Amino acid sequence: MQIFVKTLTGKTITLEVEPSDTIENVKAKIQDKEGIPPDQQRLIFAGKQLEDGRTLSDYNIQKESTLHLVLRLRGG
Amino acid sequence: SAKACTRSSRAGLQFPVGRVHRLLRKGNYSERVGAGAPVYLAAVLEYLTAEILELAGNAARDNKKTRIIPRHLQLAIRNDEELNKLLGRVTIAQGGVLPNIQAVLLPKK
Amino acid sequence: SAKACTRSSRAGLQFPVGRVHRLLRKGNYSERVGAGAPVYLAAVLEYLTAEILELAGNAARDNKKTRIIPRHLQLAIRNDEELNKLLGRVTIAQGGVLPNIQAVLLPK
Amino acid sequence: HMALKRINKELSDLARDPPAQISAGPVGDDMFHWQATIMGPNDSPYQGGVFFLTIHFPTDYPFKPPKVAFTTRIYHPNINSNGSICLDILRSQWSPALTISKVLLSIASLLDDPNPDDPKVPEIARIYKTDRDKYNRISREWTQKYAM
Amino acid sequence: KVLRDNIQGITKPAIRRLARRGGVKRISGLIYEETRGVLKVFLENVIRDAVTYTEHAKRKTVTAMDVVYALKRQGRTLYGFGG
Amino acid sequence: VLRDNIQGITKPAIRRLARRGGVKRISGLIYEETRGVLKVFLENVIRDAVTYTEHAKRKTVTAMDVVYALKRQGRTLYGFGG
Amino acid sequence: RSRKESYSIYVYKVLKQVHPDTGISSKAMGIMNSFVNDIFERIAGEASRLAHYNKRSTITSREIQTAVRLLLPGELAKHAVSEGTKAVTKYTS
Amino acid sequence: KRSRKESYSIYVYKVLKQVHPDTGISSKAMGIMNSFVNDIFERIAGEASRLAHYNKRSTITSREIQTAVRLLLPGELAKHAVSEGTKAVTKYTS
Amino acid sequence: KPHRYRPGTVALREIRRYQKSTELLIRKLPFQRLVREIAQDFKTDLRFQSSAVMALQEACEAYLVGLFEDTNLCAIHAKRVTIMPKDIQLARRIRGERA
Amino acid sequence: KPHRYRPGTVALREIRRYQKSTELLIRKLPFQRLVREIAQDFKTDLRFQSSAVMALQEACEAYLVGLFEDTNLCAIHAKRVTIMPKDIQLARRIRGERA
Amino acid sequence: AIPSLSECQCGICMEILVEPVTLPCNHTLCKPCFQSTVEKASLCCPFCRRRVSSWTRYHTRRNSLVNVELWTIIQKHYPRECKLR
DNA sequence: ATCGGATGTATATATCTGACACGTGCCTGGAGACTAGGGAGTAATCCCCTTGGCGGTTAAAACGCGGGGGACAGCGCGTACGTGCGTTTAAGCGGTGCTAGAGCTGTCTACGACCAATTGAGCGGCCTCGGCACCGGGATTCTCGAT
DNA sequence: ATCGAGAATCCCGGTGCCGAGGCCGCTCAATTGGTCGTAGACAGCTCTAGCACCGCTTAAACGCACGTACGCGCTGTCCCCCGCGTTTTAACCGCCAAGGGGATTACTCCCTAGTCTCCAGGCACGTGTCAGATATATACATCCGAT
Ligand SMILES: [Zn+2]
Ligand SMILES: [Zn+2]
Repeated sequence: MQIFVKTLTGKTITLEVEPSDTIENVKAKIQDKEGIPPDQQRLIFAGKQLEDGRTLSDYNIQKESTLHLVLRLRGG
Repeated sequence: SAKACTRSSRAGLQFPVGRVHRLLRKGNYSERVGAGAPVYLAAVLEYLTAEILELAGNAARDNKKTRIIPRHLQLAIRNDEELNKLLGRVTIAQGGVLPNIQAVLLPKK
Repeated sequence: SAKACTRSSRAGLQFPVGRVHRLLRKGNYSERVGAGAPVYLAAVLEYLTAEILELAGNAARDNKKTRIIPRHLQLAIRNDEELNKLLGRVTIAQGGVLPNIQAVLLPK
Repeated sequence: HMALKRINKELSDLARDPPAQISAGPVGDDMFHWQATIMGPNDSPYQGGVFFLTIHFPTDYPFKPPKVAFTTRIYHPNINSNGSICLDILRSQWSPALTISKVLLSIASLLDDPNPDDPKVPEIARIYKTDRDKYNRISREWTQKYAM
Repeated sequence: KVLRDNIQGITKPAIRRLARRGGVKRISGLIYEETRGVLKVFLENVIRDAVTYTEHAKRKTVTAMDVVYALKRQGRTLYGFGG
Repeated sequence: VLRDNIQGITKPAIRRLARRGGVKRISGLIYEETRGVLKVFLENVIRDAVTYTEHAKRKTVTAMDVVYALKRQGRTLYGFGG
Repeated sequence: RSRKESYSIYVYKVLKQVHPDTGISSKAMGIMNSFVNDIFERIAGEASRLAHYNKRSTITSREIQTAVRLLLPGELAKHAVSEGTKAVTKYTS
Repeated sequence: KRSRKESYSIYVYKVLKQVHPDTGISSKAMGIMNSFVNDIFERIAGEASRLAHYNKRSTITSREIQTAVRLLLPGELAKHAVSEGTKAVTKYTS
Repeated sequence: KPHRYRPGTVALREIRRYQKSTELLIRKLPFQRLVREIAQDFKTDLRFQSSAVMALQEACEAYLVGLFEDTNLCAIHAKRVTIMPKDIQLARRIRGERA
Repeated sequence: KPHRYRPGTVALREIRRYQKSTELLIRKLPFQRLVREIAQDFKTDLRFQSSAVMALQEACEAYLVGLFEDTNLCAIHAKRVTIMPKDIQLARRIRGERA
Repeated sequence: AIPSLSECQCGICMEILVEPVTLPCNHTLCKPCFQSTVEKASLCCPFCRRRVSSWTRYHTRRNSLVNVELWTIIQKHYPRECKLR
């Protein structure tokens, strides 16, 4: 199901994600499509950082929504 | 003075001196009140009252009465010249007005 | 409101709350002065000052000038029906008078 | 009431056009509670640090500005470690026309350059004014040790 | 329990008597309406301040002291009612 | 010693003041009455100003004294302190 | 009940001192009380202001004297000032 | 040097720099405005003092100043001043 | 045939009589009703001490008498004997009551 | 042959010009000498500050201008266009200055 | 020549304009919106940040706040929207 | 210039009543003695500014003359207002009943005054550059004698 | 109804100057923190007088008719401010020079507020009686029509 995700660089991309997918499933799909490592990645929506321990079904996210991605530079 | 009699009697002042001092102290006028101010103020008040009462008594006597009434007070205040200027804004209750008719309105010969 | 900021900025004024409080306390008005009185007084004073200044600046702009002069103050005060009533018995030096001519004196 | 419709429009127009470098959304199920995440500007010593802001909305909007507070300690002449804010647009220059997007972008702009005209905390502003390098180093290590 | 058109209670003979006390010999026919308007304006001015004075003190009945204080504020001191 | 100075208020000056007031025709007897009322007003203000100066044990009529005398008389003035 | 103060006895004493036979009614008595209070407030307020102007903090006799000079018209001012001076001279010794 | 004499010059200037960002004010107008502010302040404070005294009190709270403002100013000005002051005090108190 | 005075003299007699008395010329209950109406127009559910009503009536009577004095002065200045509303307006404007 | 204005058409020009400016009208040294002469009666050998004299001049000018406005109104009320001493006296009496 | 309902909504309330008032800066606002701003806001135009206290005082006494043209246009174009409120 | 009605006003006498002048109990505010400290009087010094004077130049005041516009006096008109009388209306007075609200008293709790350390807001002094005063030439617009 | 000449007023451009706005050093007043005595907010009780109603006078208001005298418009006369040109006077500006007294500082002393104790001066309440208001009946001043 199409979903928008936008990084800190201002680029927004579309990914197919069913509501039953976990956050780690979305991270694995992100690895499949670009491969940016998930450890530096954090997902933000509704002022809350997404947790891999909760499926997107209970997160109550509708269609065509936009998520935020923040990169955590390991080092510096 | 001899510092023997009451302050009102000490200065020969009929108006009270202690009450004036208390009013000056607790009237929010100044941080301090001098020891000579209340005597002066009470003297001024008594003199003014004496003048007004003398004029009112004369006016009542000329009217064949022995009881001062507000009409006599208004006559005494208005007929004088200094007291008219001092009290030119006040309104005496039941005081009436002075009797005057403009010279023009009087009948022709 | 939060503390740790100056009193004049706590309620967002420009007039000094502290100076007004000191003037009320040491001015022989009452034995005790409340803590909310100076703020309210400063608010009223600032509002009146801004109300005068707005009309003064409008008159100055009308006169093709950029520096407010007492004539502008007199024009602003006299042209307002409510400020004129408030400042009824005051004389503003170097102010002049409003321009008026009785309709009877005008030529045929 | 009307505030409900205003908040609905605000969430809708934040959702359709998410701001760049700032992400805001309601943590609580109620609409009044809100959270914002801000990432430091590129030309700043705040690289590698993300800051979280808690927002509480008044019963009446937009006539009354919403309260905001820093969750994490920030070293900046404008921002104390306690979390208070010294900003004119939030309270003094607040008007109904302002939106949450405008105030958050104003805060983001403030993060780029310190303002010593009205220093809430005097010693940190004085240290920053004395030399830029020491302030840059302390800010970098502070945002590295706390934010991450 | 509201009231209407009570200003007409100031009857023409009353204004005539007031003028005669003032010292007036001949009265035009249009004086009465102007006098009623003037009296109404003065009453409004005094009553507004009197009601404000009695409202500040958290009371419900306007008293003589309030009226005399309003009159003194407007510049017309009144004697014979206390204060 | 000074004397005969009310004549310093010339006819043109009174005409100019009246023109500012907004009058068209001025009779020939207005000037004397104007000089009289002006003299009365000056006496009234100067008395209070001089008394205020005397109380403060000073010897110069400061602008402040004139300002407070005018305020006492009911014609308060702006632009000289206050 | 409560006790309210007034200048009744003093004014009556002055009246008997100036006119041993005439009497005064109630309305004139209240009028005299109001007049005394009004004059007292005027003089005291003017004296307080005048004392404040010179950066003083006390109301001596001369402040009241100058306030009397300011307020009352000429002849009354002179007579009242003379009477007050005599009263204070008698009191102080 | 001389003694430190106070005035409302900087405050009036700051207020002026809000309504009209690009309009200066002369010195004579500044003195006139200073005198006006002093006059209005003294009027309001004196009326509040008398009003508090009439009720056998000892404190000039905000209510006395509010009633003094209501009495002194004409209708619309009184309403606007009361509104401004109430807003300022309720902002200050919290 | 019946004896009637020439118009004008009994007005002078009334002037002489009414300038000596000191009663209240306006009636009591109509004035009380008017003041109650104005007060209730200001603030509802108000009560009046009788002294307050008497003081208000005295003040109004004194003010009106003074205004009529000045109005007659203006009318005589205009070379007339009949006071007209323009005279009241001029007197009020000079006094500064309405400007 | 010489061009002469109709009588009364340049007085309006003077009114228009003087109501537009703010400068002082009376001369300065005559006013200062008059003030000194009036003041030396109350107390001898007094001294004056220039600010005090300027303030006195401003107050007197404003008072006279107001009095002349009132006089003009009183004169026009009597169907005239010329001010006369009786107009000034009537205006002063109504204002209550001389009582 | 005729504005639609899309441009007819309040810029601060996002609802159909009810009893519009026109500011000196040619800005239109709904009457309850204006009352709330004058009671609680900083007494300035939300869009232009210019004081309207003088204009407000001048127009309050004569009850000149209302704008007849825009009010008539709105009440005739969308009577249902006005009536339902 | 009065003279006689006819009216209203001023004067003398009985009377009776409610407000005024006085007496009494008492309690709260005024009087007396003592102490501490800050406000004010007094002396000395500095320098700001107030008075006084001299010389030039020129805007302003003083004077005189022609005359046209306005102030003032007299006349005539009719319309509004004064004066008296009969009639309708509500103020004024008395008596009663009720309760909302003014006024007084007891608790105590939170607001405000006092005091010490201190640091930044705001005041005194300097300096500079731009808005405004001013001069010179020109375009525009009321004004009046003549049609 | 208008045309045109002479004069006052407004616009525009260039030049110069002084004072308004911004900056810096600094000294003192506002800030902050803590403590302590009391002002008034509140709950409760009393009891005063303000509100409402009802019935009976008769005093005041109301409508009407008749007459008359005063406002207002009009016309005529004369005289006095006004506009303008010429001459005389001192206002005004700049300059110099002295010293008078206003403003500030340091020191000392004595006047007053604060505290406690004690007592009598005046305040609320009650009571007797006479000053003045009211009713009744004469004496006289004044107005008006007419000789
Ligand atoms: Zn709205
Ligand atoms: Zn706008």
